[PDB]
Amino acid sequence: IRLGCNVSAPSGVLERVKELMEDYSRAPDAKFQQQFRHLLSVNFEEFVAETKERNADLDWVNPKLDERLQLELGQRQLEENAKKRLEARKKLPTMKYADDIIQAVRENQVILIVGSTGCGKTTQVPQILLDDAISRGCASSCRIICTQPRRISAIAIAEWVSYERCESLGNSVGYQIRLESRKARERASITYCTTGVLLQQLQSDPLMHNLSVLILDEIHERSVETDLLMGLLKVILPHRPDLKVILMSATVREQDFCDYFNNCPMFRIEGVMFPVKMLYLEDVLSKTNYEFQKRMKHEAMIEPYLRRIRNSYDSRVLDKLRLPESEGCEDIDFIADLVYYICENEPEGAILVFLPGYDKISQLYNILDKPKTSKGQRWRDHMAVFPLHSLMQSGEQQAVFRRPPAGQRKVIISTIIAETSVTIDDVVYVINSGRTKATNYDIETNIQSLDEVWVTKANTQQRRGRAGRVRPGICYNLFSRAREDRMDDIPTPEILRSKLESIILSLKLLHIDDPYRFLQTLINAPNPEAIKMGVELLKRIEALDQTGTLTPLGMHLAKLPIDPQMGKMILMSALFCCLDPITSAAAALSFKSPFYSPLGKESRVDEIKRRMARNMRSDHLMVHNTIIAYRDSRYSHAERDFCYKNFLSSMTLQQLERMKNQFSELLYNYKFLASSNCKDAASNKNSEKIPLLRAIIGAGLYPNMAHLRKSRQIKNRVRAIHTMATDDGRRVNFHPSSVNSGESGFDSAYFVYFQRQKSTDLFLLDSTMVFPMALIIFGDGVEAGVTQNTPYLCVAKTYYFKCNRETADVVIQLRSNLEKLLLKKALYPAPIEENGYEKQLIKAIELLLSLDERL
DNA sequence: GGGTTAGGGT
Repeated sequence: IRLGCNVSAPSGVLERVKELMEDYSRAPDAKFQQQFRHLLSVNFEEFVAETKERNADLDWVNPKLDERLQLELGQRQLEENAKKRLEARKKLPTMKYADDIIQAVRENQVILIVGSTGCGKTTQVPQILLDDAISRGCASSCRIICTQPRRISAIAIAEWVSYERCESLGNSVGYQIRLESRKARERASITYCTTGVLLQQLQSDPLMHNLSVLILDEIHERSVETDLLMGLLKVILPHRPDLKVILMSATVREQDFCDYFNNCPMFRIEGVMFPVKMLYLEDVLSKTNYEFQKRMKHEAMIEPYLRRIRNSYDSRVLDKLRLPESEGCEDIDFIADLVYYICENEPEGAILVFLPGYDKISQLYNILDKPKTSKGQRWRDHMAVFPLHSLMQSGEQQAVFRRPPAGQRKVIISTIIAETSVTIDDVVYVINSGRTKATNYDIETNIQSLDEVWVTKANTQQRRGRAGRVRPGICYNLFSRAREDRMDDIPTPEILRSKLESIILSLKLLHIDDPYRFLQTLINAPNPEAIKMGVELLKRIEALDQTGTLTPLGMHLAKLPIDPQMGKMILMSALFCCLDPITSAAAALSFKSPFYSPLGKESRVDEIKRRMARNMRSDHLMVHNTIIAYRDSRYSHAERDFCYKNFLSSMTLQQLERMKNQFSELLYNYKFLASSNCKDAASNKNSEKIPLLRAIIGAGLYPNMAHLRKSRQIKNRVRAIHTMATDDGRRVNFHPSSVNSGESGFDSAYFVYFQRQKSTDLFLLDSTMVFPMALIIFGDGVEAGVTQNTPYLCVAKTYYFKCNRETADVVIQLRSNLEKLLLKKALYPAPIEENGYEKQLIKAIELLLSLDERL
């Protein structure tokens, strides 16, 4: 056991804290409390009964409206902007199965529609069921909800279906996503929403009385939310005999969903796609005859294969398969050659290249742009080459989606983003390197890693389809068919890779109180040891009690659309009057960063971030300064150039702002704020006290701490070697994308972080420098004692600091009062009065935290 | 000295 810096406090400060805690201690309307005990009192049977009576709107119908809509629909299908829009609908494969679908839904509570790209299931099935109900004089009883995994899908599909009915958005079809909705009319309507929206709406409607039909789309993708929702459907559907659910899926392990709903009827609907034929590594080498020159366990795989194709391909080609380097994207000059080849033969169309990530995308972009081969300089000005990556701007721009300039061929170098999320139309050739990146959690070592892995069979199929939108194409797979038989069917369903604290907490608000029993019923049960880690984290931040029952704090946390830790940090910012910068920190962690990472500008992005960090040594405060600067450029009508100069996505920035206000409105509705504006002066009297902000941030990211021990100033220009290790002892560093990477001379040696992850070493993706006293006040594992002959005060029983007894005894009594205050604020929420008993304890905490302000 | 990809009423 070692000993850290002294945290004893001056006597005058100690005496004023004592006065203020004694003032706090001589203090003597909660609908929320009654709500909370009421949730805890009812068993599941009473829960259902109460929700049936509470959500009763669809027990009511409008016969004069039924009749009106039935009439105008009959009329509008004799007019000629419809009845042309109807011919082109009847060209879709799904419309041929219309009448069977109507009847199959009528006879079964659950059906499944399976169909490939082009089958129109997503646009047609909701219209089929709606127009049917309208024509039968049942309009007002019909409310259809169709889920989508991605926000952009929910918008575009809704817009298209609305056009297909000669309506503007918001009449019979609408959409709802986070913080943005063009809502449909109440009844006889179709609404497209992202799955999360429907999950959150269960809090009020836990058995789905406010919709008549639920369509789940894209379930084959096995997102957490669709996997969650089907599990909840097994609980909901026994009490909802009238509800109709339509599962919808691509042709990837379609049988599992069918099996899971015990055997329900399954439609298979043909697609509309132009033929894309697959080549593999043997076939590409035969047309290109590139030559490679500048464990195995490889040839164990490839040699048995090599010989049953002995007489089908040339002798020199099957030599190059022997090289482990031929498969994947290890040799970028090979893929470069295959792009050069497609430009020559193989008439005109765009080339879509799927590479694993940013680093390797950059290597091929430079080869394509500044080539050292003679053949490539021939092609350089006759390609228009776009990279494609979530962190790069090209996606949010018009060009990559449009056809190239005359005499130019378009080449797109992309990550998996172009498989389903981003879609380009004039692709005819796909180069599928077969390599992608993935995050895996090793439950035993608490190490998240980012590893390069092979794609699955399903992925490769999806990439093939991206060539067959406009005309027939070709898909070049840079691996042998011996590899494809090594590949998995699907990616690992993401429920198995995820932290579970959020779901377990959310389940309690649906009166699913046993997360082990319920989660075991999903299509793939998560590891029960990952459930225990979830419950444990929730017990530690005090959202669940020791027995595992919900606490008043946890119910609030469950009602915030954000992870429970950052929820708690957002909440703390309300009681401690630093609302604006903390919700910026929260929003940027829950969402992504507003900074692009354009190619070749890695050096300059680092300067921009350091400059916006304002030497405050926190990746989180750095985002808030960015938001403060962004608002100012809107006040100066200089937004575009501010965004240009500093590589900022105005789109993510504006969404971060909408998230900040959502948090404000919720905390305001929950009686924690006097004002719903996250910039209100009253909610922000403390927002420039930097030591205070590190304390509230630490209260959120705790217990994820690191301690730094080393220096360097020799001698290149500006870099330093760190010796740093997390609370568990493992040696870490700041990720190069962090503003603290390579920095020197820190006012404190301790940091908190949101994500640790190993790619080339164990990195902290984001950090904020914290001070020990702040950790001690908001953390746990705090005891005072004597170890060498020295009095100490510790945190997490891991970091021990010299501390005299007078300071320790006061800090310990202070933490006691802090816990008492948090416990009441959760049960009996109210804003903290500016001149009350509760403010005196707050002033006690600010007083101790300010002792660390930089002189 | 490095960034696979999606998401959260009123």
